[PDB]
Amino acid sequence: FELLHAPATVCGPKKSTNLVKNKCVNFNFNGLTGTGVLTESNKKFLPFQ
Amino acid sequence: ALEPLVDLPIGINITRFQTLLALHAAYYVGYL
Repeated sequence: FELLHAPATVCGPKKSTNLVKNKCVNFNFNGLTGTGVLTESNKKFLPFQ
Repeated sequence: ALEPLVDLPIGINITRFQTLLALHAAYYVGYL
């Protein structure tokens, strides 16, 4: 393997788990880390957002 | 407004660019 200051490309799959709602849980979302109760929403988001 | 299309993890180090028209129409450039 080689490592460089340029962006890396090879990573493990970084597998996911199931979804838990309405219960105060820890959470990781692609890198955004926090704790809270996450519920279904009705906002309007752009595709890149 | 102006909304993204592409990201690239190339590693290139660009210094100068050039357009390419086609044959069988002015164009503007600016700097940031």
